[PDB]
Amino acid sequence: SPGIWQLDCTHLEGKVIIVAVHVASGYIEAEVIPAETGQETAYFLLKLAGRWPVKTVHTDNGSNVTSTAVKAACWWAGIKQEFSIPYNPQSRGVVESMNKELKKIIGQVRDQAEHLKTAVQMAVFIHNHKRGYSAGERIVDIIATDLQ
Amino acid sequence: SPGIWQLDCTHLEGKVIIVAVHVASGYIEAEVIPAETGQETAYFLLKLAGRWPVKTVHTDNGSNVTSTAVKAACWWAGIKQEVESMNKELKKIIGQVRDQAEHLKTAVQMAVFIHNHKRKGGIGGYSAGERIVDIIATDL
Ligand SMILES: CC(C)CN(C[C@@H](O)[C@H](Cc1cc(F)cc(F)c1)NC(=O)O[C@H]1[C@H]2CO[C@H]3OC[C@@H]1[C@H]3C2)S(=O)(=O)c1ccc2nc(NC3CC3)sc2c1
Repeated sequence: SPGIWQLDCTHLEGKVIIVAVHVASGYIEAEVIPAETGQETAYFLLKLAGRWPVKTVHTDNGSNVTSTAVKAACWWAGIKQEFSIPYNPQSRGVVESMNKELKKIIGQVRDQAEHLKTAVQMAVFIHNHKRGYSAGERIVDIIATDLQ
Repeated sequence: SPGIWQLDCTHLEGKVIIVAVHVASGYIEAEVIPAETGQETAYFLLKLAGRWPVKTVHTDNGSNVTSTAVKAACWWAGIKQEVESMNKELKKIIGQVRDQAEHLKTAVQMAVFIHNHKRKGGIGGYSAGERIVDIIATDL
């Protein structure tokens, strides 16, 4: 489906790095966050939905994901929270693979930037616009096709 | 065109709000930023290129958009460098939601959500977010 996403967090350099993955296209949206708090996770979710059609988000059952803010955000935007990744191994592998590959790219360009923040955005660019087609191409196709 | 955008920055409540408008579709991207440094403009553009196909970016002559930081940015990404109305439409929607939000920040991600998605009252019935997908998808 075109509106299914997976919000998880992978740590690096003693930093948090939030990671949202369009499951259908594999397109990724990532950003270094101060800490795995609820408001930070919610801001990220509010923005992703304000840019893409977000209808369901598969979270991990953590404290940040069950935060009152994340609930308010999922309600105000119409996002259906589903703590499924912790109990579905088929969905677990997806978040696992994307996080490690994103981690690989983040290292390949880490020396090209002093801060991790910039390094991850450079890594996101690489992942989405590189490859059939690239991830950023698949998601626009997925969405526009559904728009029939 | 499918890759043409326009970067400018606006101030509200004494805070900076960077803004990027896909010209064909009217799709918006905004964020409260710390200050108009040009190093920030470069960061904002970098992730923007990471998610959307950014081919050219039409800016003004300000010091932030002309920084060498920005030039290195467009060079690593492939961007070719070169609006107030859209800026005031957001100021309006943000005024409608600011009283409902605790921080301008969230109020701008909320007013953005509305514009790109819950603003379908125009020719064709699509939202700005539906249009950019239409535009980019067609190019393919
Ligand atoms: C259940 C919540 C309502 C609890 N609170 C809000 C916080 O949870 C979120 C945290 C957050 C930060 C992010 F960075 C991103 C997020 F997604 C969320 N802040 C927020 O503004 O969220 C808002 C809007 C933005 O996200 C959606 O979720 C909630 C709504 C909704 C749109 S609150 O502190 O108790 C509170 C704050 C102001 C306010 N004004 C009032 N006005 C009347 C005169 C009384 S009542 C009232 C209560």
